[PDB]
Amino acid sequence: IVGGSTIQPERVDAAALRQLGDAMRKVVGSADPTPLADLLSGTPVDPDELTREVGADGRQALLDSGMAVDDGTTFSSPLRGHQLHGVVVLSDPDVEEEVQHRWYVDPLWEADLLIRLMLRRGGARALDMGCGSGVLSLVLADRYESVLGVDVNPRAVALSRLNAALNGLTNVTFREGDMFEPAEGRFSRIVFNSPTNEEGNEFVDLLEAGEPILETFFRNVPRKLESGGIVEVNLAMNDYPGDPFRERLADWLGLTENGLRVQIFTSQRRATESGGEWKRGWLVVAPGPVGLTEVEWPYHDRYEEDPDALLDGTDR
Ligand SMILES: Nc1ncnc2c1ncn2[C@@H]1O[C@H](CSCC[C@H](N)C(=O)O)[C@@H](O)[C@H]1O
Repeated sequence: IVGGSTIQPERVDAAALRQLGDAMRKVVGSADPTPLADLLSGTPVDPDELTREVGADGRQALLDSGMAVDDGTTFSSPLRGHQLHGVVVLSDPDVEEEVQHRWYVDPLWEADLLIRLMLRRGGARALDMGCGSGVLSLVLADRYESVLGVDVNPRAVALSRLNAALNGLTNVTFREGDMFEPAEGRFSRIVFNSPTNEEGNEFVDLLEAGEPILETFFRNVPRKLESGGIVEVNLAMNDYPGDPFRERLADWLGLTENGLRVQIFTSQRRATESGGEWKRGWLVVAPGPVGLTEVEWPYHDRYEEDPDALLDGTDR
C-alpha cells in the first residue's frame, strides 16, 4: 500500500531541508545517479553512502521528515524525486489503483505538460486548487508575489509544504480544506488540475472525483477571482445527447451575468455509449469579450512529438 506514509516537514529545520533540496538539485533526474538520487528513484541505499552526500544531519533530516525509512541495513524512500521547470519535487511513485492509499498523491502524471500550457505571465496572488505534490504552486511562486495551494488530502498539504521548503521557497503557503473554503479573498490567478477523467458524474476517489467538483469550482470561481484575473483548468468533459458540457459550464459560471470570457481548448475526444462524447481539454478564463468559445488544440499529440516547445501557445 502506497501513499499512506507519514510526511512531516515541520520536524526538520527549514535550513536542513533547503540543503537537502540543494543536494537533490545536483542529481535528481540526471544520469549516473548518486546514492541520494538512487534513494529517490526507489532503490534501497547504504546509509553511509548517503552520509557522504548529505551529512549525518541531512541523513537525520531525511528520517525525521519521512523522506527516508531505516530498514536497519539500508535506507529507502516512499517518495520519488523529480526536477522540472526550476524546481525539485517529491511525490508518490506511479503505481496502479489497487495498491493506492486513499491519500495517494498525484505522481506528476500531467504536471510537465500543464506547466507548459500555462500563461507565462505573473502577478500578485495565485491559487493552486487541489495542489497535490504542490508542483504547480512551486512553479507559480517564481512570478507571483504569493501563492496559496489547497488540497483536501492532508498528506498532499504536508508534501506540498515539504517540497516548498526543499526549494527554499518563502512566498508559497498550503492549507487543508475542501475546495475554496480555506482560500480567503480573491486571486489574480487560479490554476486547477482537476480530478476528472473517466468517472463521469460519480465520485470514485480524490483523483477521480466526478463532474460535481467542477460544478462547485466554477460556481464559486466568480467570487474568488480578482477583476482581470486568469483561470486555467485541466479537465475531462462529458457531452451528453442534447446536453453539452459547455452549456452546463456557462450556467455554473453565470457567464453573461458575471461578464466572463471562457475559452475551451479540446485535445482528445472519443464517442461514448450514450451517443455522446468524452473530451479532455484545457479551459481558460481570461479578460476580454464576454462569451464562450471552443477551439481544437491537439496539444497532447504535439507534446508527444516535441514536448520542448508546445509551447505557450495560449498567449496567442
Ligand atoms: N474537494 C477537494 N478540494 C481540494 N482538492 C481536492 C478536492 N478533491 C480532490 N482534490 C485534489 O485535487 C488534486 C487533483 S490531481 C492535481 C495534483 C497537482 N496539482 C498536480 O498537478 O500534479 C488532488 O491532489 C486531490 O487530492
